[PDB]
Amino acid sequence: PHSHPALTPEQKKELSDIAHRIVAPGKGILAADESTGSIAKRLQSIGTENTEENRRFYRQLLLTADDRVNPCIGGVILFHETLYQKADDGRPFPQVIKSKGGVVGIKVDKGVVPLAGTNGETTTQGLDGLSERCAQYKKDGADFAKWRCVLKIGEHTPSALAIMENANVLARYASICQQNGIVPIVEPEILPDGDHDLKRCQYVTEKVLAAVYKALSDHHIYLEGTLLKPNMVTPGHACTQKYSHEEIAMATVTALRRTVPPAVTGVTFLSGGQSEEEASINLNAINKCPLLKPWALTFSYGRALQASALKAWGGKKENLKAAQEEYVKRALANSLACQGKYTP
Amino acid sequence: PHSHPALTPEQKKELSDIAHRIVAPGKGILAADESTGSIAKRLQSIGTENTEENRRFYRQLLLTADDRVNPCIGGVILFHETLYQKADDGRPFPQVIKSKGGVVGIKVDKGVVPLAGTNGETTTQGLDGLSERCAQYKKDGADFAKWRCVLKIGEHTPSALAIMENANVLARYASICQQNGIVPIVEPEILPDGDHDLKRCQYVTEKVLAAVYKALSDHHIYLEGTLLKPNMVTPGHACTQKYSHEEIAMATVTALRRTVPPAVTGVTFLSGGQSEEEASINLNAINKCPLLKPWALTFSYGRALQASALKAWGGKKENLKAAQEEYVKRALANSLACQGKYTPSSNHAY
Amino acid sequence: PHSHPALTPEQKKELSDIAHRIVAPGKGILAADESTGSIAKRLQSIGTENTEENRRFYRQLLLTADDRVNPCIGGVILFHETLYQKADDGRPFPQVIKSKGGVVGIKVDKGVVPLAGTNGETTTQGLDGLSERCAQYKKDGADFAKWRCVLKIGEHTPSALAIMENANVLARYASICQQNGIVPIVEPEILPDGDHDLKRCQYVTEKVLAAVYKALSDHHIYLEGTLLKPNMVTPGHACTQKYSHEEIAMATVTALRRTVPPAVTGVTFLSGGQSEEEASINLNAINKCPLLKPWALTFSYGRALQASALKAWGGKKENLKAAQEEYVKRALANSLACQGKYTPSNHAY
Amino acid sequence: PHSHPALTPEQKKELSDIAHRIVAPGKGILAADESTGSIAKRLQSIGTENTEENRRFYRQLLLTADDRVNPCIGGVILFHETLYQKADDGRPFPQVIKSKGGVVGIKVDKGVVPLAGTNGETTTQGLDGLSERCAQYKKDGADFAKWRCVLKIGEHTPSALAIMENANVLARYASICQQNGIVPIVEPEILPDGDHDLKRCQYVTEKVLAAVYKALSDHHIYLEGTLLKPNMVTPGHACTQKYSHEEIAMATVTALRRTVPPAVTGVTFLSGGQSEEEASINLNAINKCPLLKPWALTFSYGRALQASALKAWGGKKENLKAAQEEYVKRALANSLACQGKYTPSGSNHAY
Ligand SMILES: O=P(O)(O)C(c1ccc2cc(O)ccc2c1)P(=O)(O)O
Ligand SMILES: O=P(O)(O)C(c1ccc2cc(O)ccc2c1)P(=O)(O)O
Ligand SMILES: O=P(O)(O)C(c1ccc2cc(O)ccc2c1)P(=O)(O)O
Ligand SMILES: O=P(O)(O)C(c1ccc2cc(O)ccc2c1)P(=O)(O)O
Repeated sequence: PHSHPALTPEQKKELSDIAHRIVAPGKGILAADESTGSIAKRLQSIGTENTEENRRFYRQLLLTADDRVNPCIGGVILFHETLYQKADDGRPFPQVIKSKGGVVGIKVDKGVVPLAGTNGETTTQGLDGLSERCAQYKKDGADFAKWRCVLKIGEHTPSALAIMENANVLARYASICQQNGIVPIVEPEILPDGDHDLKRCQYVTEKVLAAVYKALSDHHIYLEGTLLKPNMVTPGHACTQKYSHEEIAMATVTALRRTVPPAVTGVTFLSGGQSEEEASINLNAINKCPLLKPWALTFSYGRALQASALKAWGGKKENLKAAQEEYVKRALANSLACQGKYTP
Repeated sequence: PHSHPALTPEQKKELSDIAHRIVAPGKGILAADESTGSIAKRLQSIGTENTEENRRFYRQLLLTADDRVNPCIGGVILFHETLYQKADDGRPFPQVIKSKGGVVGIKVDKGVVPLAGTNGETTTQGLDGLSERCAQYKKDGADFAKWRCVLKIGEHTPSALAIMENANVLARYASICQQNGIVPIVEPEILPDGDHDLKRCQYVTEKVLAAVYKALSDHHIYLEGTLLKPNMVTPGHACTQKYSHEEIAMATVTALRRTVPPAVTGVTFLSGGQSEEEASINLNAINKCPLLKPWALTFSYGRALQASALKAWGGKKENLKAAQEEYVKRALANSLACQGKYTPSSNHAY
Repeated sequence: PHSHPALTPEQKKELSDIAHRIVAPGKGILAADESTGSIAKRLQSIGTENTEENRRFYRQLLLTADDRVNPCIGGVILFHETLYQKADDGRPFPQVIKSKGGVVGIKVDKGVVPLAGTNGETTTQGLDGLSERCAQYKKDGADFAKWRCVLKIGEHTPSALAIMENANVLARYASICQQNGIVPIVEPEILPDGDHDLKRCQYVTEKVLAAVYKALSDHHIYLEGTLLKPNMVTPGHACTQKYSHEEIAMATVTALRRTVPPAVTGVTFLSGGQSEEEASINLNAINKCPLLKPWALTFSYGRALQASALKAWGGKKENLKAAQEEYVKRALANSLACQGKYTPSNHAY
Repeated sequence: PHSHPALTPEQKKELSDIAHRIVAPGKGILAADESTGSIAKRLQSIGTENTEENRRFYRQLLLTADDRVNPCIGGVILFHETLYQKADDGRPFPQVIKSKGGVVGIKVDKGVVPLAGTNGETTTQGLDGLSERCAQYKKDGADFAKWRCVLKIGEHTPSALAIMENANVLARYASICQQNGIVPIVEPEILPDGDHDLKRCQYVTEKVLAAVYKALSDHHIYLEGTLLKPNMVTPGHACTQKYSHEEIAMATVTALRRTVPPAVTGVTFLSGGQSEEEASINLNAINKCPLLKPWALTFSYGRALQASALKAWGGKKENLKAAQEEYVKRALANSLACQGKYTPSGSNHAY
């Protein structure tokens, strides 16, 4: 019952200012932090070899798009390798991001691991030496981080253990980040896999998030210096029933209103399995929902910003401009969506 | 991880409609739910005998104040006895309240009891037969309820046990109320007793409220059909340091923003040990605080609405108009305060 | 992290002494604490009218059985009404129990109530004014109490909420009891209803008991001054897979060994739906189980001590002795069973 | 509310057999798992250079003691480095341990880290890639592991957060170990630092252990395949009041009886700040305590087995037998203590 402040007022101000820059009006996050094993599949899908150069080039493609994205992109999440790579003009990618008015983010988790005694549930690892890494990332231009936990809706999942453990590791990660001047993005993703309906997803999302913010409270996390990256509330991929974008928006905003304290600076939705357009329309519906929403509601999109660019590129240097144009298309669409002004 | 809905959509709409009516803009709650043993202290302090009639008359005095209070009072909390009493003209008090545009509330807890193994901490009892009582109260005109838990800031308090137990009993009470169409007011009062400073109170309040809303989630409570009745964040009574109303306001709004989900319909502050004027000024500062507040921020005042009326009355029938006038003045002041329009005459430091 | 002792050494000794008397070797508990609504069903089943007199008479029948039961019965749980009734010789029943060497117990809970938002799960009420009632019961001869929580094995039950809520109310009840010199019997009964198998019951029992004793710890309960009244670990009533009494015993003792601190003075099993004989055989197997058991393992039986006596009585005054003889028969059987003296792959668990 | 078994019957049997071998009657654990940075302090204190060779030689000194220790030592905990070092005859140290009838253990945690928002409290790290490490250690001869959490008794500590977090990380570590056939030693150490009295330590130990075993339950840990390594219940170092060994034993055994399920195979006490002799006397008092104790009560001693041997050695090879002799002497003393048979010649409700 005694306060031993985790953060000084100066530390708090820094975190809050960073968090606010990332989700400033009209702005969202480009998620380009695919691990080498994850980006491999994407290159493979356009018949491109998974080399450091192709990864460097593709990231350059995204990060060096014209200045039309500048007001659309408040932050860019990088994977470790990309943080220390350079553009053709010799500029480190973090410098490229900052020069276009963006904040640099770093994915810091080390993937999921199985929870014994559960039906295929996982927790996430990556806490070991995390404090030193965060200090180093901070020096090298990073101001926020990402940590992904994954939960599954099934007959017996997500279990009490899975919810409790994932909420706890998220809280530990968030605590270490804030000690090093890094804004943590808390990502408790509930997968869309399954035949569950919308209100089951809403129920699970509400329970997961209540657990998350209790955990953050127990660990003395400064919410104004954090962001939330949740799934939208949607039916499962195999659900036959159909819902309008307004119903999805209503269920999403409702779940958040019942669990997310106003002090949280912003919510940066993941797109999950949604198409580029679907992701933009839902985000727009969410921002048009008439209920009171005391946090920024924007995007942290990977696929939903990149899918078309990757295809237009096709691994061919000459299609650079064509590819970039597709990315700018989505960045502009989503900058409008997070203001509720997007009309396809 | 499977939903067995506690409430149907219609039950939800009813609770939500009630909750919103109580804290509509400019409106707050008159807390007149003092137990017979509690009102005894009030009457004795003005040299008046504690009889059922004097209790009936005093409550009548408040409930029949002129129509200037109508837009000020969205709800009135009554103690059991008063719910079944009548005004001089034969009208049941609940009818008196409703005809003036108010919602009728009922205090349903049965007081604090000691928690063994703690430094003088308590939980609250009153769950036994609560469902039957609530159904009966609902039938008899009550639409919301009050349940008071008490926590104290000390060297080793509030303990983990006290916080967990009180949050859990509050959630049980809220669940039972909502099954019977009653809106529960959740009151986790942190007493002002002690020499703690403002930021100690803010810390404890944040921890208490986080535990409260985790418990409400675990018990499947419909937040849109609830109200919160917390202490304002203030220094302890014995704290020598001094604070402005703006700091009190900032600390209060900050604690709430960090713990109370937007879905909560409203926050109805208790006045605690504050004077009538102090309570109004603080509530006004809270509503002027520039930070974003996604819930109604209003009052659930007992002493802060009644203190002057009670004194002007003095147990004498002939002081009716003078006494009622004091009550109306405070009702008017607080209706302005809960809109941030009352006149008595940002920082990451929190 | 600071101690504010709930009990003095003297209070502790009293509670511990009581707990040990109740479960002394060879002894168990007669559960005669059926509420008026529950005993109604039994009287009805033998075509007897549910009157205060028939209830008084039936209870008298059990409490005044001959001295062969004295070493068998360490405790008798009564319902409120019975606590204040008298035998034909004018003696209050508590005095009748004590004179036969028994400890007097009182059921203090006020029944189950539904938990909203769950699939038919309940918690238990009865905390209001419980401290005053306990103080009064203590004056009137009661030295221990009973509080029954009920949990159900289903597709989505027992839920996290149900386990947490029932464990917490049990802890509150135990705390209040110990403040008033009453030994609380903690009964988190997991019902046998359903077609679940033995290891599901063992799993649920292990999880419930872990929750119970964490709760008891959080509420500063003095375990040496408590008793546990759990279900035995058995398959569901409708389970098609068959088990031996040795497997039931192994699963039961394993579950307890994994959850029940040694400091707990005794385990007094409820018989549930088991027959009189089945209850005795299982209890005997439990005590024969070769694993180490650091608590007394005995009985708190209602049906398993009374079923035959009730039928033999049949509501006829003249059948008193015949009825009593049936009860004595079961008391003797279970007194042997709780010593492992009754004759009618450990890692697989 | 549905079981998805973490372990098969065969996995359970393996873990149980290992746990039982380690704490068989008369046996305890030699804790020789001091990290390179921790062992540095011990060598410096005897004016010896902290080199890999000197560390190898010193560990060799302990592990190759004569066969009088064989019935005394059920297990030996090694630090990573030592697990892959060899004796002079080319034998890997794990084989030396096994040939003397001992089980091989490995410390797998990566030290404490600060918990933000607390008064100097910590949790422990080391879970990352722990499964892979455990699989490798198993392959390389290790059958059990050690993970140390540290809690401190102060005015506002151990806090709820500290207790919960450390209990939870211990449960994660135990879960991963058991998936890889490794018996986890659960060590929730409450430091003796401070001026608190005996009953404060007993109170805190009881609360910590209750949290530990709830956490282990939540994470589906197989208790029969675990060991507990707790502090004894003692007053703080700076406590002015004095207590007998009988009182220390009573408080220690009482705390365990109130929290540790019978299914736990054994309790291997840490000696903490105790002298070699004090550690043996207390352990002996614990085993003579008349209360019922349904688990093995033995030792997992570092300093209390090594202190005298290390000084007698002084870093000089010619003092080998003398140094070993001091180690053997403590091993024999503690083998007797964990049977309640140790002699220097060789109210219950108050708690
Ligand atoms: O065909 P692909 O390359 O897998 C493509 C896709 C899928 C996931 C992606 C994830 C990313 O983070 C970035 C780009 C992606 C692109 P989609 O599945 O949307 O067609
Ligand atoms: O003379 P008292 O009884 O102390 C008076 C007082 C105190 C507490 C009160 C509490 C109430 O709920 C209603 C009226 C009160 C009136 P105050 O302290 O405000 O003068
Ligand atoms: O015919 P009944 O009343 O159901 C009879 C019975 C059943 C439950 C009983 C429960 C008791 O607590 C005491 C006596 C009982 C007696 P049984 O079913 O065992 O024959
Ligand atoms: O002089 P040192 O090296 O500090 C010695 C000591 C202290 C702690 C020790 C801890 C160990 O794990 C193994 C040996 C130790 C030896 P002590 O303090 O007992 O004399």
